[PDB]
Amino acid sequence: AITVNTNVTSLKAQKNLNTSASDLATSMERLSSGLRINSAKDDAAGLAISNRLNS
Amino acid sequence: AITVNTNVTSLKAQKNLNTSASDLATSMERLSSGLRINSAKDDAAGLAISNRLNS
Amino acid sequence: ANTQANVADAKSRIVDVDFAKETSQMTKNQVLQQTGSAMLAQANQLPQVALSLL
Amino acid sequence: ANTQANVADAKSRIVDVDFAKETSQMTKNQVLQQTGSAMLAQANQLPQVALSLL
Repeated sequence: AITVNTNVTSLKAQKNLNTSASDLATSMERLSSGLRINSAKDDAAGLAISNRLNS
Repeated sequence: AITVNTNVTSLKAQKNLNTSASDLATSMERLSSGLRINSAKDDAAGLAISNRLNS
Repeated sequence: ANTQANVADAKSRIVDVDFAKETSQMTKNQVLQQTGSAMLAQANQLPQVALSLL
Repeated sequence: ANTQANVADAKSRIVDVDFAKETSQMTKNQVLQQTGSAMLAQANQLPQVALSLL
């Protein structure tokens, strides 16, 4: 069909572009900080193990 | 015959144009994603082989 | 996000118009209008055979 | 400093526009404007069948 009111290819392209931008921002943060684990989003058990090793 | 009520050339042109548009949309998706297999419509055995290699 | 894309596709298949088909129907009805107008204008001149017989 | 960063992120999620979505909506309405203009210009020519009947 040739339709004007809905465009699905654009929706899917938007979602892919957003995923790529998120990944790039995460990498930029990790290079700026120098650490792999900046939150518990990253690795939760490693966070606690590293707190104990830090103590 | 010279008829007004039915136009078959138009029907066939419509079907060809729809086929071309579908192919173009598929290609656009594949270039936006970076992957050949976006669904199981594409390659079903390769999907499972790649899931195992990913594991 | 995935499901929204697929459901909007599904709805578009039901609600939206097809331009390739609808333009063809429009042109067909245009030609039929011109033909029917000509034929009605020619049809309103039939009672004039009586003036010839008269 | 931490909290300022997180709260500005939170506010941006609510207030700011999405360019990827909004440009798509703009292009859709552009095409619809051109189609509706053509269709209205074609619609204003319908009373001319009477001149043919007349």
